[PDB]
Amino acid sequence: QAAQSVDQLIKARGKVYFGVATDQNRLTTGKNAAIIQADFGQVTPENSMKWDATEPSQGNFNFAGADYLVNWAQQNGKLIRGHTLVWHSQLPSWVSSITDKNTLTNVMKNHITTLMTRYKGKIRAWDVVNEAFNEDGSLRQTVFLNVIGEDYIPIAFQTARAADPNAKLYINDYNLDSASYPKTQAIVNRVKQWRAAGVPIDGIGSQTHLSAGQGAGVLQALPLLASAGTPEVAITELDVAGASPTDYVNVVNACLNVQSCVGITVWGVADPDSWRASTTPLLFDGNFNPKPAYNAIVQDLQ
Repeated sequence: QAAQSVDQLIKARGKVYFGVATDQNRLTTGKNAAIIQADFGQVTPENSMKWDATEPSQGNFNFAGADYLVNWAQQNGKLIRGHTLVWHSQLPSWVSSITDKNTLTNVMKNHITTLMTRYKGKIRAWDVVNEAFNEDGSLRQTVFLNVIGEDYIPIAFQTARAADPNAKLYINDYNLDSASYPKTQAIVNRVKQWRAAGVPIDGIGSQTHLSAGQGAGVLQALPLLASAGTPEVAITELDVAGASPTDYVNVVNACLNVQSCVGITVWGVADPDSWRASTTPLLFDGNFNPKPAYNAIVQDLQ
């Protein structure tokens, strides 16, 4: 645990939180729990709330891991972002085997409703639809799009709003880091259109999985995302290859510059546990010590 808390400091700047991804396996090992208790104010389950973990067989739900995280977060006063309801990856074979529209629609709605009701009122925001866009801006052809059609997105959001009206509903994606990139422009246009049609999309989540030097582009991309008119935008899965203080400070500044940016979530605590460990992209090193980038963020926020 670093003496200075980036969550406390970003709250003092007027934002809601600075959080991290975690789960039971991290919370019960090393210094993870201590670091999260002291330096962060929000948690996102890395895997425990995904479809494969929660509904491995239709109608046979498993909430053991999710319950652990939600209870831990509640006891320690941390906000929670549910992740993620509709996604083509980590999807059980029984789902992708369905070719009937009525069936898949009902299965999808039941999955959304069951997960959201269980934690009704305890989840700040949910990543309802994840990675629905192709790099060229068109919609990714997943089983949901192929079987249900474009309406699967409006249906997912309408169903989520009904299950828990307290939660902020997000569409989440990666490679929305450059204002000139087709994907960035497309999600803004589609979200504008969906909201105009009454679809309840409260926020756009930008994963922000960056390579060295890409932080600068976020200074323009984030305000562009905010122009879609959603109540909120957030940096949801931040990590930067090389963990340069320059890239990290640029991302934090981008959020500070955008009124609707509510917070930032970094994807993990210590480098070894990163999904991209070879690029040592996080804020704490292998020995759980804060890295230069962490200190740079603290200094930038003071």
